[PDB]
Amino acid sequence: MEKVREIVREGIRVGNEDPRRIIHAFKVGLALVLVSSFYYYQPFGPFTDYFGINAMWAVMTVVVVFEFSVGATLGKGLNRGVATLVAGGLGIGAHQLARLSGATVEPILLVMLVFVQAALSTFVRFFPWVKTKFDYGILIFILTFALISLSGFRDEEIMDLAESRLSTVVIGGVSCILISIFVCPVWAGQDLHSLLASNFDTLSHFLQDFGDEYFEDYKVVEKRKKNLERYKSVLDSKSDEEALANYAEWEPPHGQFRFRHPWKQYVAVGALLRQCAYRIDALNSYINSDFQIPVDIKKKLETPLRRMSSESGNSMKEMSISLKQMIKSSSSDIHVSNSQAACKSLSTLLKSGILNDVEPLQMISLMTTVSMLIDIVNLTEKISESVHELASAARFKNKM
Amino acid sequence: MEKVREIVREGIRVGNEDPRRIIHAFKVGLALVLVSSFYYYQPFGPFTDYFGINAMWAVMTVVVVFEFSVGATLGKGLNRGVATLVAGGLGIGAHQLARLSGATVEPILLVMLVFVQAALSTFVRFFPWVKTKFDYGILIFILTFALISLSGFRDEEIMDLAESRLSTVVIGGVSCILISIFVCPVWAGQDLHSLLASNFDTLSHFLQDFGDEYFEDYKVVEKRKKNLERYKSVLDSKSDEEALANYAEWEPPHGQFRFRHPWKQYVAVGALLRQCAYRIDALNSYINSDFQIPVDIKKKLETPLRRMSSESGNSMKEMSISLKQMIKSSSSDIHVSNSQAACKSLSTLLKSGILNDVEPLQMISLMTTVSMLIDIVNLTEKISESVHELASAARFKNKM
Repeated sequence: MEKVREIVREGIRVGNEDPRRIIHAFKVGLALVLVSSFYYYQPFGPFTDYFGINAMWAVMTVVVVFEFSVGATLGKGLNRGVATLVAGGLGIGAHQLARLSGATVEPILLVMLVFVQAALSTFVRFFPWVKTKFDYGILIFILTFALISLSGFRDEEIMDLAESRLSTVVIGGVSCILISIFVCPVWAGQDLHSLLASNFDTLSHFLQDFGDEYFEDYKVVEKRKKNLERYKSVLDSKSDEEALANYAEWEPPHGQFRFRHPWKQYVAVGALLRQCAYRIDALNSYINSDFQIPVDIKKKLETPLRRMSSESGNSMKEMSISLKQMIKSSSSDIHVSNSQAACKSLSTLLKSGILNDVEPLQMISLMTTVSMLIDIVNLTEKISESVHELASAARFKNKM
Repeated sequence: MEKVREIVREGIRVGNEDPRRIIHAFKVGLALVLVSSFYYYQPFGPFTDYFGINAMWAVMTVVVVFEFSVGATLGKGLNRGVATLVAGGLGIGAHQLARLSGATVEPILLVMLVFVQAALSTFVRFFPWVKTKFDYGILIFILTFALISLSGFRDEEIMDLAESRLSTVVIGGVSCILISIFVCPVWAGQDLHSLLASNFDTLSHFLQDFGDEYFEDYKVVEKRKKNLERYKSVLDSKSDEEALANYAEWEPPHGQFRFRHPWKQYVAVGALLRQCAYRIDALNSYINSDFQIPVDIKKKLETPLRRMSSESGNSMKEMSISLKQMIKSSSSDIHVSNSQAACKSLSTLLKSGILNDVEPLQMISLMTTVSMLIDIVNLTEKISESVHELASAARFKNKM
């Protein structure tokens, strides 16, 4: 009974985290009901249905194809469709060849052919291109060829078997795609934009909180987590962006995403973000570290460091907005220009020999922190140029 | 014809990179031949085979289940088996209920039941636990329940259909597992140990080459790549280690890996490595950067930095050996003790005010580099303690 409480609480938090999960749970059931009802009531034409398993293969197609996003289901559906078509052609051809062979040398030749093409296809599944894009395609290639060949079906129930398999795959896939596109879409493109916006948000949060924390029982652990996990979720989000990009390259042009949309460049912006997160990780590890300088030595450099940190944080916040709501903004320009001014003023302040009363070890720590903030400022300028150009050249809402 | 050259060259390099890929390509074909031949020649008992599709489902099971590793195929096979068993029980029960309902209210109740359980299962597929371990299990749960229910099969061909599906899944899965275990195994545990060893190797390479490069037309780009990509492959290897760990938790106890083996701790060691790679990334970005100090200011600190870098590099090399060949070694202890001695001597050298003739900006760059090397030394000590304990407490070849 205790596990009932635990599991229903995990269910509650999963549902509250993203309600589109609940609507997708209903969409799967709607697809199953739709296909099954299509095959029960023969709507306009009762197919030949010589085998009696059409409903089986259609329900299995719908269950395996229907994924969360729209690009995911469209990719799986298109892979399954094309692979079934090609493997059906080769299955009919190979079976005609083996029937031309003889009557007893027929299973030997069929088994040899299945062995050859399954070996070649399993080896091709290791290539980088085919793996990143069309791995399910090669899987269904092997599946359908081995279906049409290695199944103990007669020589005249093959032209009908492949045709029925293709028809059923087409119907299940089309049902899946139409429901997933027209009911309550979950586009992978929007999810990528929103993931990048969330990452920008967490980095800006850390930068402001750091600017205020560098110069200062269970609440301590609360603050420590608020510093750690917030950025630590950016470092572990490369596979997620690389997945959403792949899923996004399949979708059709919906509202504000034209035909040719540069997803590779958005993954590049994500990589630049992750570089900023490397540097921020080093900064945090310098916050938590044991060896702590007295406060006044940091207070003598407080002003430029605080200005640099806060300005880069605000610039990342504005990039977050301009990536989420897809509205072309240009305030990051001002927020990065003032950052450059702060870095220059810090250089001129260091030229004054103010650091001639400090132990060399404290000099190591202090100079490391200054160098970190300078690096994050420059990287923020790079990301701002990248996003500004990527939006200007992609026709966002330039109206401001 | 040009694409023929290109594709056969990619095939050659993929084969030469890892020949176990070729042997696995042959293993898939051997599994298909084995199962098909088992179903053609009825070996000891010709099953009832009331539907005529047993060979289809067995070949499809083998094609979908058989993966590269041994843990991968064992996981997919066990998930498919258990999910088919449970969903078969529920399918028979639900169908008995719906037959008890009536004769015309039967399809309505069956469709409602399929909708309910497909919705609940699709929602459960989003949990973190079920997603990381048993997602294919829930997929086959939905598949088999919808097979037994939504297929237009009569009321008495259901007790036989589920039984035949379970039998066929069992035979295909057992064939896959036995071939994958007894022919030429590809253990995911060994692949994880070897991946960690490769990562350690690349980091040691960078540390030595950096120790020699910090103090110095197309060969320049060669050296630049040799610095960049070597460590840049460590940053992008979190999903791979996290995959091989999951695959490794399924395998049975083979030669030197006992029953309870701590894979979570090895993924933790991988994470520590990736922290060292963050710091190394900052170091490399300081190498390539435009603002370059004259050489003599670095030469005045050459000795301790060179000693620290080379000692930590050798220590990482010995950890690589002790992780690859699974032999318990303790030379990293000496190689980290001398590192601590170098760091202490560097502190005493800095206490001498030797840095009183240098511009503060050059001070920023120099002190940042010194702080980086100190951080990597300490992190190497942490990883060495972790691996030394993880090996001592797991009974490696302590004989040295």
